[PDB]
Amino acid sequence: KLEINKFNYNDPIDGINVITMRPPRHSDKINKGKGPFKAFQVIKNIWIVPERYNFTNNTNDLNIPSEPIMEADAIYNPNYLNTPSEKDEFLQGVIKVLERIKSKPEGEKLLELISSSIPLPLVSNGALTLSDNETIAYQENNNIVSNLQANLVIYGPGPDIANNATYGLYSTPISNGEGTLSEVSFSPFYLKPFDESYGNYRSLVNIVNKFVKREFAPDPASTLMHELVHVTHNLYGISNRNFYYNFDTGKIETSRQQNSLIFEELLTFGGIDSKAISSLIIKKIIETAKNNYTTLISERLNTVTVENDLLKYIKNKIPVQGRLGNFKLDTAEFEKKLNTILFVLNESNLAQRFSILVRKHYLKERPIDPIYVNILDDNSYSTLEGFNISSQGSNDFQGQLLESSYFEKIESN
Ligand SMILES: [Zn+2]
Repeated sequence: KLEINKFNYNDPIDGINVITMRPPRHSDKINKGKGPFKAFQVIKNIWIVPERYNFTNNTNDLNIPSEPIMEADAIYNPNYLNTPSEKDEFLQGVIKVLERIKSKPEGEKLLELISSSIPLPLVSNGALTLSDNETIAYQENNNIVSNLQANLVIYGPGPDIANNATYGLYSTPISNGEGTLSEVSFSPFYLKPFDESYGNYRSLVNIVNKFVKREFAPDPASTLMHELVHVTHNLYGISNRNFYYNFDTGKIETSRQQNSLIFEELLTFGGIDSKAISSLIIKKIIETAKNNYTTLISERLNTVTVENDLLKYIKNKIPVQGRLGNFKLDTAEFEKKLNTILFVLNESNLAQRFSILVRKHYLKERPIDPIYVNILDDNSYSTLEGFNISSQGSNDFQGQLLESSYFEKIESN
């Protein structure tokens, strides 16, 4: 069954699970000369790179922004994650969060799905053949030693050290059914609190009604699972980032409006706000994906004349019927898989299965200053229960209360 590879940051290069990786975005001018970076294969096709994410236009500068800040709850420190000790701490934190995710069946299945769901390769000489959309390069002394399969690369945070995000490598495959390698910027130790109503906390005696809004920290396993849901959409080539859902009208629009949310985020977060999506929207989303997949099967998959391992992996990813050269989409099985990855797989549903508290709405009503927490201390955070450790009396979400001693205040200027 699925195993997570353990590592220390100082483990030696072996060309199997420990490499020096050339950035996937190395050809962009902003990334000239960067890397390579030490990288660790935690699960087949999933790599951890203990470096700050600085490889896109909006992440290239790790300093305090030179323009009006995006988020009032951001925290900046260009020096975070530049020492070997911080890199090992980060590596251990990501491994621990992954072990937590794997500890329940829904999380194990999500990780297995990311591991196995390679992007649809290009065809060369009749064979599915790998590209940089499905691999990372092991670079040593300005030579490429090998190209190793990768569906996901997990880095540390970008400029805001308490933010988390997912980036698909190629922008047509992210949305046309092919799929694309994804990069995630993740912060296991710097967390953004949220408000939720709750009644089991120390309260002044003169307050009659105890059930009120209280501050909580998120479980970073929920935060990572949220990004892993984006990754799954990216690997299936079904991402929905140009569409906005307008809460006032219940319709999809192609530009941001007054009371709207990016549809990709509405679905990925889930919860109450996805329960009243119209049947029209759902049918359109399914038809778009079906049409994209039907086109890829006829125009690409049916040009394959060579049965290799990549074809086996693709048949496991994409439900098809028929024989070589004459495949067809297995409509019923495709619809079932698509509806799972779009409408069942989401942060709110996963959190319920892990007894993790998440906020009610993707958009927060007010910013709360980020905190630091050392999740490597098993007395604060365990792989089996997160912060909500029963033997310490912290089950039923109590361990996520922000007043808990392990949530440490950060002073920012
Ligand atoms: Zn998101």
